[PDB]
Amino acid sequence: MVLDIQLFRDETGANIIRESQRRRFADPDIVDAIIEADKKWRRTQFLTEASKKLINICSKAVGAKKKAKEADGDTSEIPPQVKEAYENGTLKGEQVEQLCVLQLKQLSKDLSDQVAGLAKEAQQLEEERDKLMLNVGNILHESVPIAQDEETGNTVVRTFGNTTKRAKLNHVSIMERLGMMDTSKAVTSMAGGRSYVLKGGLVQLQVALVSYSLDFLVKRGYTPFYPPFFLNRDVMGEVAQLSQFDEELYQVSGDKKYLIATSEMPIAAYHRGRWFTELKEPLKYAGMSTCFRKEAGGRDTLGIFRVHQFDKIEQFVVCSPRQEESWRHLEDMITTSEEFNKSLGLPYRVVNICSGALNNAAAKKYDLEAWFPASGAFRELVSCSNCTDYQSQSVNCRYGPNLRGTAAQNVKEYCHMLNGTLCAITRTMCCICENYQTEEGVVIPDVLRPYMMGIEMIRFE
Amino acid sequence: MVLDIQLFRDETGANIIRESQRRRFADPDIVDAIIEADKKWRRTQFLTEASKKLINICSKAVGAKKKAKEADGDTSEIPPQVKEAYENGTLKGEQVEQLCVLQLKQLSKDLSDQVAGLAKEAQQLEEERDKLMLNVGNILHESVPIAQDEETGNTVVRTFGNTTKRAKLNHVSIMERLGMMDTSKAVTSMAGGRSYVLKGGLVQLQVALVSYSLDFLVKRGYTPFYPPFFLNRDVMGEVAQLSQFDEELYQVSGDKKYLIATSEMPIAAYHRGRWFTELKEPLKYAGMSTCFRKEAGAHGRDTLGIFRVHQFDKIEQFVVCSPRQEESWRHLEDMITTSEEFNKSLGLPYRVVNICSGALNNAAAKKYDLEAWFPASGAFRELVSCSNCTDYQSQSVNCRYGPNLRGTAAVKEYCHMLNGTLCAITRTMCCICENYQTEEGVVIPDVLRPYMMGIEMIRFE
Ligand SMILES: Nc1ccn([C@@H]2O[C@H](COS(=O)(=O)NC(=O)[C@@H](N)CO)[C@@H](O)[C@H]2O)c(=O)n1
Ligand SMILES: Nc1ccn([C@@H]2O[C@H](COS(=O)(=O)NC(=O)[C@@H](N)CO)[C@@H](O)[C@H]2O)c(=O)n1
Ligand code: NA
Ligand code: NA
Ligand code: NA
Ligand code: NA
Ligand code: NA
Ligand code: NA
Repeated sequence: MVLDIQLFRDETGANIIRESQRRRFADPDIVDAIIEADKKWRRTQFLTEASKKLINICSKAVGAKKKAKEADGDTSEIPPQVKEAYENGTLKGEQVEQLCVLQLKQLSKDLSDQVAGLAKEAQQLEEERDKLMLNVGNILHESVPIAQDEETGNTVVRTFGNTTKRAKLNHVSIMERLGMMDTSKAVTSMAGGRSYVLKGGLVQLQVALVSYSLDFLVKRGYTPFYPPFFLNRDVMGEVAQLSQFDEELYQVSGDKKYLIATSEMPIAAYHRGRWFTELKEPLKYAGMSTCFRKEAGGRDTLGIFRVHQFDKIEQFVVCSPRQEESWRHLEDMITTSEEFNKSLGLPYRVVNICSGALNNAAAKKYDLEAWFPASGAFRELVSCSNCTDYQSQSVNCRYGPNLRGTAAQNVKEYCHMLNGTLCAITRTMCCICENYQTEEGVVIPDVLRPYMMGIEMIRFE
Repeated sequence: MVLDIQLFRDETGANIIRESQRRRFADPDIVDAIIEADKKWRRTQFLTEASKKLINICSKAVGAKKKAKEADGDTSEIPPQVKEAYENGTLKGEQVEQLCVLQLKQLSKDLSDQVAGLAKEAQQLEEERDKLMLNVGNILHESVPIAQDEETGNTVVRTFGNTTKRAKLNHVSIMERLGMMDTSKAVTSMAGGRSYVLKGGLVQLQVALVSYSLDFLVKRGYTPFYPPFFLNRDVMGEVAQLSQFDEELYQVSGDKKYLIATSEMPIAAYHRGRWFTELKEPLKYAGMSTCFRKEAGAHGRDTLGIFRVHQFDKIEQFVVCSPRQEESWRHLEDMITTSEEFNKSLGLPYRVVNICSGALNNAAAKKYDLEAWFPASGAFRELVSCSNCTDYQSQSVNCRYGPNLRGTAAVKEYCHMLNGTLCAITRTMCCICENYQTEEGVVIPDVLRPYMMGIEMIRFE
C-alpha cells in the first residue's frame, strides 16, 4: 500500500486533499483520478465476491446431486442467460441449482476463470491507483508558507547568536591546515569522488560529537537505536520515493539491498505491519548510523560539507494520531535540535519550509540553518518533519481499535511519525571549525572537551 | 603488481621462497612456474626494447635521406633475413641503415605491429605471473610452529585471568533478556540473514567501547584514522586475496566498488605508490570503521546473536615501519601486548596463540591470536588477530623505502606493514556480557563507565 483509500472515498476528505494539492502547487486532479480507479476496482471486487459465492454453490450442488446418485447429465454447455448474469453480477443461486452436474462443473471452472480475469484487472487498477498516490502530498499544516521557491519562500521563525559574524578561513582551508583531512587523489583514486580520510584530532572530534549527541538524546528520554545499514528493495520502497533510488541510494549485492541514507529509513521500516492500541507515551528513538548518499543531483564539492558517507544522530518519534499530539512533538524536536546547537555555541536561524519545497511525506518541516562565518552563509544542518500518518500508511503501522466488532470505529487509524536531525557529524564539524578558529587552530567547544580527553584545541600543522 | 620479481630471479632468494612454501605445506613448484613465466615475459621485453630502438633508427635514417634528397627507392619490400632478425632480436642498426626510404617506412610499421603483438603477449604473461604470485606465501618467521592443523599445531604462548570459571547464560540469552538486541523477523525480513538492531544500554556500551578503544590507542602514540568504507575493484584487489571477493566482500554500485571488511584495507591502500626514504619513527594508525563481511565461508555457523554478524565496528592497529634491523618484529610484540593490555583493562580472561604455518594467510609472516574466555559458552574464542605482513602487502600496493635520489639505476626496498585488532566491538560486547552477568543484568566494566554516563549496570527487562 501507498496510502489508505478511505479519505479519497469521503466527499469532505477528497476536498481536503484537493485543497492541500493546490496549496503545494501540485495537481488536485490526481484525487479525481484515484477516485475513478478505485470505483473500477470496487466493481471488480463486487463481481469477485458474487462469483466466489456462486463457485461454492456449484460445489455444494455437485455434492448433493452425487450423494443422491443422480446422473451427470446430457450436456456441459452453459445457457447464454447464465453467462450474461455472472458477467453482470446478477446470477442467482436458484438458477445455478437447476443445472446438471456436468454444467455445474463447467460453470465452476468458468467462474474461476472470470475471478482470475477480475484479479488481473484489479491488480492493474491497484498499480494505476498506487502510482497516482505517489504524487499526492501529505495534508499541509495551516501554518506552512505558500510559495514555490525556497530562496524567497521560506519563513525565518527564530535566530540565535551572532548571525553576522565573519571569520578568516573557511572549513576547507581550516581542515587542510590542521593536516587532519585528506580529500586528495590519494583518497579519490581509491574510493571515488567526494570520498575522504579523517585523521587525528578531527576523528577525536567526530567521536566526541557522536557520543555527546547520543547522551544529549538519552537525557531527553530517547532510546538509542543502532540499525542495519542495508534494506531489501521491497522494504526500502516503503520508506523511500522512486527519485531516491536514482539520485541517492547505493545498491549492494552479496537478495539485492540498498545502503541507508539515514537511520530514519530502518527505524520507520522497523514499525512495518505493527499495531499499537494506545501510545500513552510516544516511542522515541535516537538513531545512530553511518549514512550513504549518491548525491547525484558539482555543488559543495570542497571538503566534508557534502560527502557520500557521514555519521548522523537522528530523532525519531512514533505517537498517537489523536488530539494533534504529533504537532506538540514537532515543536519539542526542533527545540531539541536548537538546544543542541546552542550548547555547541553555533549561531543559526530556524526556517519554516514553503509548501512547494516540501517533500510529499512532510505536513510541515523546520530546518535549522547554521551561520558559517567565513563562508558568509546560512547552511542547512538539520531538518525536523512531521510526517503525520503518511509514512505509517506506506509501512502499515496501525493505531487504535480495528473496524470489525467496534460499532464506534468507522475509520482505520494509523500512528503518526516524525523525524528530525539531531547532529549530522561532518557538516557540524565544518561549522565548528569556522566558528571556533583562531590563528593557532580550532578551539574545542566546552561541552565536547570531556568527550575528547579534555582537549581544549586542535592545532594547525 | 602482486609481488616484486627480484627475489624469484636470485638463486638464493628462490630457494628461500621454496623452503618457506614447504614449511607452510604449500606448493614449492609455484616458484619455478613464476621464474618460467618471467623468463617468457623478459623475452617479450628484450624484443620490445630492441624493436623500439630500431624504429628510432628508421626515423633518423629517413630524415637523413630526405635531407640529402636520396631517391626513395625501388620497393618497400623487406628482405626475409631482416624480418627473421627483428623477430629474433638480432637486427643491427648498421643493416637497417642499408635500406631505402620505402623499406625504412615499411619496416617502421612492421616493427610497430611487432611491438603491439609483443605488448599483448607480455600482458598475458603478467596475468599468468600475478595469478601464481597470489599463491605464494610470505616468507615465514623462524619462530612460526610448523603444522597443517590449528587444533594441534597452534602454540599457546600466554594466558591471563580465570580461564576455567563457568557462567549460567551465554551472550545470546543475556542480550535477549536485556530486551536490547533484536535478531527476529522484524529485522531479518528487512535486512537479511545475520542482521540486527541494538537498543538502549547495548548501543551506549557499543559507543563506550568505540571511544575508550580509540583513546586507548591515542595514549599509545597511534593516530586516529577514519577511512572511506568503499574501495574501487583495482585498489581492493591490491589489499584483498581472490577468495575474499567470493566469500567476504559486498559489491556496491552507485564505477563498481566493494565495502571494506576491516580498516586495514583502506589504511594499506592509502599507502599505495608511497616512498618513505627513512622511517626514524614508524607510522602508527588507530583505524576506526564499520566492517562489512558476507561470511559466505561460515555457512550456518555462529548464527546466533551478534558474535559473527555481517556489520560491526572495529578499532584497528596499523603500523608502517622500516624494513631494516628486524624492527617490524619489535612492533609485532608491542601490538599483541597492546591488545593484551586492552583485554586486561576490561577484566576479560584470555589466551594468546602463535598461529601454525599451515593456517597462516599468505600475507602474514607470523600471527598471534588473542582468544578470550567465554565462561557460559565454556570456550576460548578469537577476539583479535595481530600479524606482521613484513613487505608482502607493500609489494602489492607499491610502498617503497630507502634512498630515493636522481641517478639511481635498476635491490628495491619496501616498507614493512603490520595490522592487529584492538577491539572488534560486537564480539567484545558478547564476551563482556558472559563475564559480567549477574542475576539482575550485566555489570559495566569499570573503565567503560565514564564513557557511558557513569552507568554501572544494564538491567534485564
Ligand atoms: N550528503 C549529506 C546530506 C545531508 N547531510 C545533512 O543531513 C541532514 C539531514 O538530512 S535530510 O535529508 O535533510 N533529512 C533526513 O535525513 C531526516 N531523516 C532528518 O535527519 C541535513 O540537514 C544535512 O545537514 C550531510 O551532512 N551530508
Ligand atoms: N564477522 C566477524 C568477523 C570477524 N570479527 C572479529 O574481527 C577480528 C579481526 O578480523 S580478522 O579478519 O581476524 N583480522 C583483521 O581483520 C585484521 N585487519 C586485524 O584486525 C576477529 O579476530 C574477530 O574477533 C567479528 O567480530 N565479526
Ligand atoms: Na550581528
Ligand atoms: Na566557502
Ligand atoms: Na533537509
Ligand atoms: Na466498526
Ligand atoms: Na554459546
Ligand atoms: Na583472525
